[PDB]
Formats: sequence, C-alpha cells, structure tokens
Amino acid sequence: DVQLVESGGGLVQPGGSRKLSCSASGFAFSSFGMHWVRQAPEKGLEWVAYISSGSGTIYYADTVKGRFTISRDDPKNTLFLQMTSLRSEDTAMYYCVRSIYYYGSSPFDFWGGTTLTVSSGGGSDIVMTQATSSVPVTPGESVSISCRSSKSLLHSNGNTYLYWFLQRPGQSPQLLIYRMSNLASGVPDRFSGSGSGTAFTLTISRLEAEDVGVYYCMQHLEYPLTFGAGTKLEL
Amino acid sequence: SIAQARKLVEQLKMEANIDRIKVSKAAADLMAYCEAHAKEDPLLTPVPASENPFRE
Amino acid sequence: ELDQLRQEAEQLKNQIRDARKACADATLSQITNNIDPVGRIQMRTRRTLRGHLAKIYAMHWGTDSRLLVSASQDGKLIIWDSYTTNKVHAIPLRSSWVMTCAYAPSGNYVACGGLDNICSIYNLKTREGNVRVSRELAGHTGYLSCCRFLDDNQIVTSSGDTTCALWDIETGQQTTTFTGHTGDVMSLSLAPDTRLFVSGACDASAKLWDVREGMCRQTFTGHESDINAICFFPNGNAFATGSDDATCRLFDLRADQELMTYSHDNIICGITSVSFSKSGRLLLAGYDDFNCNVWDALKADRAGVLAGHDNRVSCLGVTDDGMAVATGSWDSFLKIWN
Amino acid sequence: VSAEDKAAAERSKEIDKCLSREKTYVKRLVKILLLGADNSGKSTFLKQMRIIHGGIHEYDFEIKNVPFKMVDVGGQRSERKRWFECFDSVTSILFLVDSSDFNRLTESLNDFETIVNNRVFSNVSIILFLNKTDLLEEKVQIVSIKDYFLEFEGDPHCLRDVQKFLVECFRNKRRDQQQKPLYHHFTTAINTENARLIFRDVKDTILHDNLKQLMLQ
Amino acid sequence: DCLFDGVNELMKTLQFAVHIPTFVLGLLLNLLAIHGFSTFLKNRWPDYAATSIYMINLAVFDLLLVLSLPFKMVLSQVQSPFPSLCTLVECLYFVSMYGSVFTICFISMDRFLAIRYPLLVSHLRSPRKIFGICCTIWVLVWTGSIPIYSFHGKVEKYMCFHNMSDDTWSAKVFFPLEVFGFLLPMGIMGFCCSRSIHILLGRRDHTQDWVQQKACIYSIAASLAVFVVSFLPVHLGFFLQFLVRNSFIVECRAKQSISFFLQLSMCFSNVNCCLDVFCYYFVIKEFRMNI
Ligand SMILES: Cc1cccc(N2CCN(C(=O)c3cc(S(=O)(=O)N(C)C)ccc3N3CCCC3)CC2)c1C
Ligand SMILES: *[C@@H]1O[C@H](CO)[C@@H](O[C@@H]2O[C@H](CO)[C@@H](O)[C@H](O)[C@H]2NC(C)=O)[C@H](O)[C@H]1NC(C)=O
Ligand SMILES: CC(C)CCC[C@@H](C)[C@H]1CC[C@H]2[C@@H]3CC=C4C[C@@H](O)CC[C@]4(C)[C@H]3CC[C@]12C
Repeated sequence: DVQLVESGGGLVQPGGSRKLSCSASGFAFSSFGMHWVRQAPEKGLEWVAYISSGSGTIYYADTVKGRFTISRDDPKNTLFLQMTSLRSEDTAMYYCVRSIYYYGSSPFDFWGGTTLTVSSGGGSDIVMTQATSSVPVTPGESVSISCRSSKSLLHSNGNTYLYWFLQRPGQSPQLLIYRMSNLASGVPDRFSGSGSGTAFTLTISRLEAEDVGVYYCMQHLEYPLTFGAGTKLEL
Repeated sequence: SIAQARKLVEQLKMEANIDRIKVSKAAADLMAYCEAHAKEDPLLTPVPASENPFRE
Repeated sequence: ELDQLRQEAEQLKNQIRDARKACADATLSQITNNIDPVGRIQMRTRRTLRGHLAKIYAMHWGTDSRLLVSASQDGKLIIWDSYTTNKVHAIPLRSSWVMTCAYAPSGNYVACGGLDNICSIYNLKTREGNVRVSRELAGHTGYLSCCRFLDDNQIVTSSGDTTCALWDIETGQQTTTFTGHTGDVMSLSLAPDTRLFVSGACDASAKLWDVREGMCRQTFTGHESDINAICFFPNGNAFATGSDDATCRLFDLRADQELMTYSHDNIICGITSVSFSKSGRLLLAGYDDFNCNVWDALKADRAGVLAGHDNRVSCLGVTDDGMAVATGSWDSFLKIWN
Repeated sequence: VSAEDKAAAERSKEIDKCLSREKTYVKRLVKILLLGADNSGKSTFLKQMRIIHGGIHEYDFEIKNVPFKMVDVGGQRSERKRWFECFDSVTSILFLVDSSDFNRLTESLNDFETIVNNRVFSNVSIILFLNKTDLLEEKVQIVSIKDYFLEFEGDPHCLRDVQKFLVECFRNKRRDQQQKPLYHHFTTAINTENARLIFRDVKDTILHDNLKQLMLQ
Repeated sequence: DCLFDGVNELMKTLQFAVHIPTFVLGLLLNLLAIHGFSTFLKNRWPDYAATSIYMINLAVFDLLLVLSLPFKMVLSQVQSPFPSLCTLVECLYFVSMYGSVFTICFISMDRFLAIRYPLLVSHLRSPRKIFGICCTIWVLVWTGSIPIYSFHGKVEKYMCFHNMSDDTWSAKVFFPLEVFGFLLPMGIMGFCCSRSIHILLGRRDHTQDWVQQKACIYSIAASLAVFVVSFLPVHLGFFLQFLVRNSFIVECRAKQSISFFLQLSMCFSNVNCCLDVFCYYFVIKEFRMNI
C-alpha cells in the first residue's frame, strides 16, 4: 500500500533549525517527483519546495528560499527538508506529495502529514481566488464550487493545469481533479471538473457526508505553485 | 489421415457454402468508401501546417 | 476411403474456384480506370525516435494517435510521446527475443511476445508508479509473431505453431483456438468491429476467422511465398497482405477473391509490413530494400516513397486519426512521417 | 513549454541516461548460437560449462572479463526466415557434433551445410566442436571409416587420418570460404578447456573484424 | 676548397625532370584518393570511417606537398620577389613532408594496435578519436614549424632551398629534428610492421583461414619498404651535409657530391606522394573497385 510517513516536526525556538524526514513505502520512490506543502493552523495550503525524480531541478517558494533545503535519499526512499532560521510564519503542518510527470500522469495524487510549531520567542505569482469561503448544503443536493486565476491556466499545448483537492476534517488533502478535467483514481464519478481559460468550476452531483470539508484549487502552470483560499463545505 | 481428411473436407464445404457478390460491386463499394472519406485523410491531402501537431 | 476424401476435397476446391471465377466479371483496375491519379506524395520525417540499442521489430500506435509502443531486440519496450519525442516508459523484458508488441485500446496495457512462446501483458497504470507484468499467457508451442487487444480482458495472438488463439487475460487460459493454417502464422489483423479478424501465415494463405464462433470463415490463396504482413481496410470489408514474393495483394471479403496486386519489376525484396491510410486510398508497405512504398490502393500505382532508414523497415503504423505514419527499422530508429 | 512538460522532458532524459549506460555493456557482449544435436552431448557440455564458470535457453558467463551469452534454441528450431534473422548479429555459432557416431555423421553434415550456407549467417564465424573424441578413438580401431565414407583415403585405424577427414568434410560444406573463419576442435564435454578454446576463437573473430575495418586489402 | 656551380646546374636540370612528373602524377593521384575516401565517408561510415579519416589526412598532406612543388621548381631558379616568400614555401613543403611521415606512422601504429589488442581496439576505436589524433598531428607539425622558421631571418636567401642557416643545422636543433622526424618514426614503423606481420603469420595455430590475410601481410611489408626507400636516403643526406657543415668532410669533390646527393634524394623523397597512394589506397579492393 502506498504510504508517505513524515517525522521531525515539533516545537522549535525562533532562529533554530529542524530537519523533516519522510519515509516512502509501497511505490517506486525514485521515479516520483516530491513536493513539500505546508498548511498554517486554520489556514490554506502553501507549496514550499519541489525536487524532481532525480535531482536535476529544485524549486523553492520565495518565503523559504535561502533558508530551506529539500533533498532525497533514493536507496532509503526518504525525503528531507532542512529548515534554518525558523520564524513564527513557518508554524504549519508539512506534507509531502508524490508527483510523477509524463504524458497522462496524475501529479499530486498522494499526501502525508506532520506538524511543526515555532514559538513566539508575489509579483509574477499567479493569484488563485476562491470567492466563497463556506457553502452550507444538505446531502443529496448538487453543489458547485468556483475558482478564478489571475492568469489564464490554459497552455498552447491544450492543457489547463488546474487541480482540485479535498481535505476532510482531520485528514490530509487528496487529489480530486487533475488538469481541470480528469478524475483522480478512486474518486467517485459524482465529482466533475469544468472551466475556462481563467474561471473554473467543480461540481458535486450528489452530496454525501464524505464530501464535507475544504476544497482547494491549485495551478500547476508554472512555479511557484499557488493554491486558492479554500471553500468550506458543511452540512 | 482419414480424420484430418474429413475435417478438411468439411472446412472446404463450409467455405463453398458462402454467398459471393460480384467483383464489380466490391470495387464500387471500395471506391465509394475512399471517395467519401477523401477529405478526412491527412496523408492523402497534406493538411495546413497550422493543423499539424507533428510540424518540425 | 482416403482416395475418395482426397477426390472430394479436390472437387470442392475446383467448385470454389469456379464460383470465384463466375463472380469475377470486371477488374478493380478497369473500374477505377477513370479516376484521377492520387499524384506524387512526398512525406517528410517529422520526428526521429532514438534510444533503442538494437533492431526494432514491432511498433503499435495508441488509440489517442499520440502514444506508441516499440519492441526492439535489446529486450526493451519503449513507449514514446510522438508529439514531443519524449520517452514515457522504458519496459525491460525477461526475454530479449521479442518479435511483436501491442497497445491496448484503453491505453492501460501493452502486449509483448517472441521466441519465448509467451504473450506478456504489462500494466501501465499502477499505484506504484512503475510498469509491471500483469499476465503471462502460455500455451503456444511456437514463437509468438503477433498479438492484438480486443479489450482490457481479451487478446488474440498468432504463433509459429500454425495456430491462432483468443485469450481471457483474467484467467490466463485460451478461450478459443483457431486451427487450419499449415505453416507458421506470421501476422494478424483485427476488424474494426472486432467481430472478425484475418490472419496470414507461411503457407502462402490468408484465413478469415470469426472470434465468437471460432472457426475459419474464408481462406485466400493468391501469394506464392510466405505472407509476412496483413491489414484490414478501414471499412472492414477488405484486407491487404504483403508477402516474401515482393508483392502486396488486396482481397475482398464478400467477393472472396483477390482484387488487386501491388508489385513492380524493380522490387524484388519481400514485404515486412503493410498499412492503410484513414480513407483506405493509400496502402503503405515496408520492404527489405530499406524503403517504404506508398501505393494507390485503387489504381496500384506507386504514389510515393519513404526513404530515410539505413536498414530494413520492419514495422509500419498509421494513427487512428490518420494524421501521421510511424516506421520502425533495423537501424534502431523510429520515424514519424507526414 | 509548461512545467509539467519540462518535468516530462526530464523523465525522458533520465530514461536516455539509463539507455546510454546500458549501451556500453551490449557493445562488449559476445553472443554464441548453440546448434548441437541430441546425440552431440549438448546437455553435458552445458552442464560442465555451468559447473566450471558458475522457448529459448540462455547461459551468461564471463571469460577474461568479457561477457558471453550462449543462446540455446534446442527444440524451438525453425526453418523460416524470420526466426533465422533473429540471430543474424551473433558473434559466432557453436556447432556440436558427435564424431563417434559414424551413422549420424551424414545428417550432422547436412545440418552443418544448411546452417553455414545461410545468407543470414554470413557475418558470423563458425566454431565446430567434435565431441566424444575418446569414443571416436575407441571406435576407430573396431569399425572402419571407409564403410560409411568411400571417399576417405588413408589408414582406417589411424586416428589422425579420421580426424583430418572429418575436419575436411566439415570445412568443405562451406561454399563461401572467404567471408569468416571456421574453427574446429576435437574435445569432450567433460573437458575443462572448452571455455578457453571458445574465447580464443571469439578473439580471432574480433581480430578478423578489426582487420576488415583497417581496409588492409 | 669548394665549388657548387656545375652541381647546381645539374641539380636544376634533374630537379625539373623529377618534380614536373611528380607534380603532375601526385596532383590527380591525391585528388582521386580524396574523392574516393570522401565517398567512403559519406557512404559507408560505420565500418570505414576511422580509416578513411587518416587516409584523407595523408592524401591532404601529399596534396599540399604537390601544390608546393611548382613554387619549389620556379622560386629555386628565379629571384624571390619578397624576402619571406622563400620561408613560406619552405614551411609549406616541409610541413607537408613531415605531416605525411607522422600520418604514416600513426597508420602503422593503429594497425599494430588493432592486430595486437583486437578486443580493446574493437571496444575503443572510433572515428572521433582518429580525427582528434589527426588534428593533433596537424597542430604538432604546424606549431613546430613556426619556432623553427622564426630563426630564418638572418638567412638572406634570394632563392629557396639553397642557403640554410646554422640555426636548424646546429646539433642542438639538427639532431632532435633527425630523432623526432626520422629515427623515432622509422623505429616505430619498423617495430609495428614487423610485429603486425609476425602476429598475422602466427594465426596458423588457430584457423586454416589465416591464408586469407596474406595480402594484409604484403601490404604492411610494402608500407615498410616504401617508407624506408622514400625517407632513409634523404636523412642520410641530411646527416652527410651536417658532417660537411661541421668540417668532418672537408676535402673537395666530397662536399659537392654530398650536396648533389642531398638535393637529388630530396627530389626523390617527394615521389612518396605517389608511392603513398599506390601503397595505401590502391591496395584496398573497394577503393580500386570505385575507381
Ligand atoms: C616538421 C617540420 C616542418 C617544417 C620544417 C621542418 N624542418 C626544419 C627546417 N628545415 C631545414 O632547415 C632544412 C632545409 C633544407 S632545404 O631543402 O631548404 N635546403 C637544401 C637548404 C634541407 C634540410 C633541412 N634540415 C633537415 C635537417 C636539419 C635542417 C626543414 C626541416 C620540419 C622538421
Ligand atoms: C645566400 O646568401 C648570400 C649571403 O650570405 C647571398 O649572397 C648575396 O647576394 C646578393 C645578391 O643576390 C649580394 O648583393 C650580396 O652582396 C651577397 N652577399 C654575400 C655575403 O656574398 C646569396 O645570394 C644567397 N644565395 C641564394 C641562392 O639565395
Ligand atoms: C617534427 C615536429 C613535428 C616536432 C618538432 C619538435 C622538435 C623536433 C624541435 C622543434 C623546435 C626545436 C627547438 C628549437 C630551439 C631550441 C632552443 C635551444 O636552446 C635548445 C634546442 C631547442 C629546444 C630545439 C630542440 C628541437 C625542437 C624542440
């Protein structure tokens, strides 16, 4: 069974250093690109780092550039994130995400989770906005969630690099829709993805108790990867 | 020997029982299919470079 | 009794030949004489797929007209992105003596086989992110020469043991066996409707089989040497086959006889592969003289040549949308033409 | 190109790196097509080689750090072209013959003629192993060679004359002699020097290739 | 004590009579060789690319010598319009000579390495390495000529190949020139050819088809013989003229004969531009089938 287990988080004083590890089991870790994604307490998702299947290219978020280091040990199937000069803004829950990249693949299809807390002691970036923060609805009734991008996510190759994630209460995010139209494996057909160059919609045909949570829209057109604010969905 | 001979005789009998149309009808049908789909064949009529995903 | 059976067989063959002659009233060349020529066709190498370490034996286009799988003698299966030349997958094989490969219409599986007498099914969409063998179909006493998927669960294979077999991939057992060829079966083509399929063997005969019933519907014998390739017409009412006698031939199912012969005096090499264009107007054949010839299927005129390979052209393939042609050769290179 | 396109190109580049890494090995690999018979002692010879050096059957071993691959096609031997051209790139063909069984020599000689005169195997050398030489030297005294071969000239009980006759009959089947060398050895399956002889023959074949590359004639 | 008037006029007549046919023959011979090996490069690259590269290298050096020959014939009997034209013609001529020598030596060493170490050479030999060696040969000859011809400023030569100064003929320059242009190349060539022939003759133990490579043995022997004939007497004359310049041979009628022998041998040394074609290119069956 595919598993990503993260450790190393805990209480850290400001200006200190920490190393987060992630053991990968049940899949070919060497052929997958890896991302670090953190979520501040009671906030949305924020991509922090990425390392490719090998180690040729490494990307950082501007907030962690120069302070964080992402590395991997392929024989040991472990992903590392070395943080230094930690600030209070680093207090979040850090997940690692699988991301394989070939024609027709499904990036961001598996997540983990670990918590880091730091004590008291962007121009060209694509802006993704989810207008509604909470949609109160009843089971069995269709719901639609919208998300807008400042830049057109449609590419000249015909792809629209928009992703949808669902995070249930107390659970890690899971991929729902990848590239704005494709259903992720294991996701019920009641989820559908439609959109335009800049405006996108996620439709749930028949609401169930399992659909309650926060829905996130993320662009993969270019780095840094940016998320929407997240739309809550409660009974 | 005898069993395989009987099997092949039965196979030949099955082959002979079919109904065959004239060669002219088959040729006309092949021409009609080719003519109907001539506009939709990229190889037969080189498509404009804009509609070519393999342009180098 | 044996002499009586032989006499009955000879009489049945004579009666079949007489019926075929009676149904022959006007040749395809005469019928298509008034049609204007296709004209000279000049396709160019749009892409060159490099990376194989030995001769390429087989290739199959995916149904999306963008992905293709190739089989090479270095024991490697490679899936390519034809648009970008990118290598999607590189599948090592347990046996390096591969001779055929297939792509499932859904894109979830690929098929492999060769001198090991086994049709191997590889799963492309696994939760582990790697390609692993999903099924090993055993039961052929000879080498595997061709395989084509009917769906994710059904596949048809041809063998050097003079038989064709329909397999249920889930159980791994031969659902149906097709017997009647007296020589090694070299190639097989599936009808567009999947109900029928046609086979060509080393006994210089082509046999049309019904997948459901499992018996030989028809037999076609016009070639004078081993048939190495066979392909269906786009409407499924005819098929073309290429042989070692430096000749390609087109047969009609309903007419139950040969319709046209595609040969030239300058051509003496055998045909390795045949393929039709989307409309069926063009018949593309691969040869041992390192070149591919484009034939006008209606007029039997050589309308073009694909000459870009330094060795024998072993495999051919036209996309489902008809936009491109892939050619594989013994020089370890795949070329996309347009 | 997009970010996912760049990452896919990276994956293709990594696959290219793996293929290029494997390319070096296959260039140094020596492939030998084994074409013995049931009475030729093929099984015992293969077992001895496996003991000493540690569909289709393949045996991979190493001599002087050179990777060798013996391809055994016993049983699954076809006469069609497509099967034959699969082995058109092997370094050499090892033909195993039971030299003691005078009755079966004619069939072995016809098989050798069919193998070495194939246009497919025009760039491969021939290594001929005449096995069971002890049985041959025990049988030569009892049975006269002239009974099965009237063309034999020499002393019927002379082992050297019989060996020379066998070598000449095998070499004469090769219609075209100025293409690749032919090597013959009188040995037994239990003999432990077979690998050295095979390596010597392969080294001579590679020397012949190098001489052809130099355009010295 | 010395006189070189009749010697000079006889040598002028002989050098005309030898260099005119040598120029004419070598021109078309090397042009044909370049065309044939270029055809091989553009037609049969995988099997004949590495050999054709240095065959073209040798042909180009021979052609450069051929093209420098008419300047040698004319400028040696007519006044030099420019003071430094003689130095340029001499540089082209001798760079061609020694580049051909070193290409021949590299050919023999390549053959010996392929014969003696078939596995290593089969693994390692490639057209790019041969091309790099040819580039190194060109660089070495051309960047050895400049440090030598830079000292030819005090020569004061109104005619070329007549007035060489005691800058290249001093022991500290003459003897290294002889060692690194004749003695070491001849030793390498002799060892390589003899060992190649010995190894090719020793193949009687392995196969009875060793007689198929008798022609290779003859070609290697011919290469050694042609090298010795074309380059031994000229360096003998160089040594003899060195002895004259150093007063080892001072009595008259011996200096004149040594000068005549040096000039005549240098004239006959340039015949190798055609002997090279006959020895290396026409011995190839495919090359003579193309022609
Ligand atoms: C690689 C290379 C490139 C260019 C010149 C040379 N080098 C050095 C310079 N060169 C001479 O002084 C020289 C000239 C002539 S003569 O033809 O012009 N004439 C008769 C006076 C004869 C012999 C010469 N040398 C050979 C021995 C030392 C001196 C010719 C040989 C070399 C070795
Ligand atoms: C060789 O050099 C000598 C000088 O060392 C040349 O002799 C000079 O000739 C010019 C006319 O050509 C006279 O003006 C000078 O007075 C001569 N100098 C001496 C010292 O005699 C001689 O011509 C040169 N020879 C050649 C063949 O170039
Ligand atoms: C034949 C060609 C390609 C090789 C050239 C190298 C040899 C033969 C020549 C070229 C330049 C020569 C040098 C030129 C000048 C000097 C400086 C002097 O104080 C000692 C001798 C010395 C060092 C010479 C030795 C020989 C030399 C090194």
